[PDB]
Amino acid sequence: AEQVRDKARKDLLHLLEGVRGKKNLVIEKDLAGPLGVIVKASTLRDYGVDNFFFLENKNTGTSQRNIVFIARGESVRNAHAIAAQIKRIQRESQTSHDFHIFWVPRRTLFSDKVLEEAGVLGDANISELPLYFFPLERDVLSLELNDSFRDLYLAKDPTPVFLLSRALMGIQKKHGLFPRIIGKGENAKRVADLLSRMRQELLAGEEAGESDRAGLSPSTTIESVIIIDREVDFVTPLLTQLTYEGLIDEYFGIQNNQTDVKRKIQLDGSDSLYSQLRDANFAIVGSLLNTVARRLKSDYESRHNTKTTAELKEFVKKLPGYQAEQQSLKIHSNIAEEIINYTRTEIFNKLLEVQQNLAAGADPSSQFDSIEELVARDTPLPQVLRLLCLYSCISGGIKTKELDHFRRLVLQGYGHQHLLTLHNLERLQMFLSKSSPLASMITMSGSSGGPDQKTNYTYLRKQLRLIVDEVNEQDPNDIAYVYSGYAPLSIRLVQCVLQKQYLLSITKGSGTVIAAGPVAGGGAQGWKGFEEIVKHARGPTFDEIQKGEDKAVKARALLSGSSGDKKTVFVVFVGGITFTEIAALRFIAKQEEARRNIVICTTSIINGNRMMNAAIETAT
Amino acid sequence: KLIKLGYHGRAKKIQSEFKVPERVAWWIRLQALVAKRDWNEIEEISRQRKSPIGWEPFFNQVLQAGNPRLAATFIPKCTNLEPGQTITMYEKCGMRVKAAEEAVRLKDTEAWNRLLEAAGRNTAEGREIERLGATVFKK
Amino acid sequence: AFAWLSSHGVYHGKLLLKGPLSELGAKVFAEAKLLPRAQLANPEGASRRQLSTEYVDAVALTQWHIVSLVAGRVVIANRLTGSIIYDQTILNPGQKAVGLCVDQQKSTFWLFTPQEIFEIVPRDEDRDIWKIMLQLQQFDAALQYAHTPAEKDAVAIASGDHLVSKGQFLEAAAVYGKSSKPFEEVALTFIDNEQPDALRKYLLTKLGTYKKSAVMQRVMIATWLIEVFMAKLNSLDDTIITGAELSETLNPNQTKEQLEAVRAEFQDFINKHKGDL
Repeated sequence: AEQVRDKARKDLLHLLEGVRGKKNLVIEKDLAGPLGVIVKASTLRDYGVDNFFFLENKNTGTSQRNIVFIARGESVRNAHAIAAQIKRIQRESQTSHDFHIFWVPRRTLFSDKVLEEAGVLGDANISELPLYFFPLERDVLSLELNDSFRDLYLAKDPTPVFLLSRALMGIQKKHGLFPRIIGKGENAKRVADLLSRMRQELLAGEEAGESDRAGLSPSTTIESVIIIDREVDFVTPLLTQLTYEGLIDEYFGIQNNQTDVKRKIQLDGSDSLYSQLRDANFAIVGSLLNTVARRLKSDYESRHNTKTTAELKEFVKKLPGYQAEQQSLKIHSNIAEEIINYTRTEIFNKLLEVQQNLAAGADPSSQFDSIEELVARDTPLPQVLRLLCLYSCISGGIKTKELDHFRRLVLQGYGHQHLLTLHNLERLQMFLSKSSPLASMITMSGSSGGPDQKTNYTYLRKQLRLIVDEVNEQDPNDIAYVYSGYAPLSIRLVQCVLQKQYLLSITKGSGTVIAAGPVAGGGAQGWKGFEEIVKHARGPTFDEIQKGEDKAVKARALLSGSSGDKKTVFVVFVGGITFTEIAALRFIAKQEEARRNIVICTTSIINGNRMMNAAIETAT
Repeated sequence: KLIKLGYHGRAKKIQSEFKVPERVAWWIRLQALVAKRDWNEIEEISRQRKSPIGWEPFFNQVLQAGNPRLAATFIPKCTNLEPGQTITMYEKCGMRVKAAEEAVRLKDTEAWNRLLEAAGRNTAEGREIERLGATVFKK
Repeated sequence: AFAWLSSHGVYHGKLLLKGPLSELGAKVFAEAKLLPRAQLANPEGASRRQLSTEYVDAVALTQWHIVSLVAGRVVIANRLTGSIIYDQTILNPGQKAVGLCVDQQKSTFWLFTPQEIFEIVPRDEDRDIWKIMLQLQQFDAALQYAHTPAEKDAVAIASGDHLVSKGQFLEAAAVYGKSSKPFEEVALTFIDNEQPDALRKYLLTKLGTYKKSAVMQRVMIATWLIEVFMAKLNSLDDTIITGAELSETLNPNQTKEQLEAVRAEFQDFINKHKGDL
């Protein structure tokens, strides 16, 4: 994923260099984060940027001749804020006050029109700034469309779907086209169809009398793209993450790897402790930080004492690492305290028992007493709401006689703002009710693929190994360990596409399913051998290949990949990907690492507390 | 907040007004009363009404709250879920003699012996353990 | 500055009249105090302890030192502390002083007696004056004036422990850096106390002093300085972009000042020693 950092920097810094003299830079707060990922303020100051302003708080000044704006053009908010600052700057400025505006990869006519209507933008220098798929992590590419999840499913707003297919085109057009496109879900299909049409646009530009025709050859380095919609798995997002990174996100929240507590230290995979602890189970990490403290203290507080240069130099060259580890260790110890206060208080373990018991198919009413205690203890809003939703999603619809008991805890837990919470849950389809006309679990060949159908967990729990009691928290052999045995469907639906061996072992579930093992093991390509399961999930199925004479040549080269020539695989989550899913994808990516490089691609990274607080953040 | 501030009559109105489950109301009152360290009101829920709650999450609001003397009145009542917990929790509270008393009530001679081992060579505690031992392993 | 040296002690006070004034500088010696000839008598007998009639008559003085002889006893006081540094009897027991004086062009004291005249001469006027303060109060200056490395470290510790106890960790970093105290010992203190600024500073101070032959030390420790250096800046730079809420919280102008000051110190140094790094 880090290879795109140069591209993102290239375009951002190029446009800034085009501005002569000293300039003030105005950055959208909701874009500044993603920008901070690729460049530092010092990177921008090296290009002549002096002051740093924001649009939302109307922060302006007249200190520089050139004023430069960076913002998303998918909303009028920025066009208005920019025009507002321009009008104020021109009124107070005693200089030429040249203005420059940098927009999304394709600046919109709407944005430009709104700017022009201001009457003060007539001399403005407006240009495209094609930043997409920000390098949030070495294995993760994110468009950072943080509001994508909410808008994409509350209003069915396709904006992130359109941006994603374009952003994906923005990669494959340079690294070669995906020889195969597959995916599951309504929005997943849209992305797959958009990618096919965008390829036609690249040839059509010549026929349109515009840009030169692209060769559009298939990639020799990229094997495939897998696109999965958020609507496909509405159960996984409702479980609390048990990993260390999950502890941080579940209690505090991770954005831009920055996060609240000090903004002096960034926590990411480059950290020597985080790369080892981030995927650790909460029951284990409490012992890993002590393991780190013992090994760190031995080299940091001892061994080097009284040593002469000949031996001391071994610790001197490493000391900077020991100091960083000690600083990160204290931070990690503070996170450990946060979990300890929930495990010694029967809060974290209590919600886990509910998640494990529901996953196994236990009657959800039996877990109600455990949920009531969590509400009574004033645990965080998203931690109670997840349990007050998951129970219905697992069952596939429950009678109102029982739903009301859980619903009472939703209104009691959220207060008068619960009205927005319930409306968002229904619109986001994260709450099921038997009384609904949409309360229909997909049946075998039951004309599946409609927007009014839901994934049949109660069937797929037998078709796939979604229930795992074999998880090893310290040394796991399955993704299920992230949830201590949940074996999340959103990942199984990807694993069964990524490798035929995964398909063979994943579908080896109940005694009426394992008979298909020999068929599942033949799924060398596409969805073959997985049709029984694909047909029982929500939304349509997409499977198409790249056209052209050399398509077979590239396909053979890509299926001939080896450890000395690893091939890249794109896994795409539409509507945003949760941290539990990212950790699960890293686990499988490591197992397949010997042959292929699997990269996680998303419209956004969903915080565990972002989905259940939609009624809180939009209520502020 | 209503319980913590002593507005119990108002908390009851809220419980009935919004259909709050008894289990929820009990855990809320217990946590708020612990914050105020009101020993008598806590007993009204778990000792006098025998609320059907786990003792593990209960004592985490009492013993970890710095009130081992308050736990002492709920420990012997743990026989409703697990009689072995009437000894273990007394030991955790430092109540070695009371743990021996429970060993007597349940006729657990192994639990009694563990309390004697804890007393070690200190007769200041050993005398009480032996006094209670006379009623655990004698008949 | 003036001083009055008399029988039964000496008088000292403030003479900050500066320059111009109205009428008379009546504030001069306004707070002057008397030091009542402590340990001035020569205890060879009751008559020498009584010191009737005859004392000093005149007392020789040079900057920061008082030299007098009474009843055969010679005592020299350091005016910086008020203490007695020299305490010896007269070379000729049958003689007594008729007064003492100083040649200010020779900074030397003369002692007159009925039969003999004696000279009192410092072995190092500047160092003998400095030492009484360097090992007592002026612990930082001592790191430059001291001829002995052992003294330098002793004073840096006394200063450092005081400064970190009060909370001046930054100043402690400077005094430690100038001293020869081992690198890791101070780094550990500043880290546990969570003082990133003191942590970075003590090496930079050392590096200004270490010159060129010591540059190999800068190469081996180079990873450290650049990592600490970058860490501070990463914070200051990230703070600027993160978002409007953080920018309003943390004064953006103060951030800029820190960014330029820190970058400049590092970048200038690595350029000057670029051939060694």
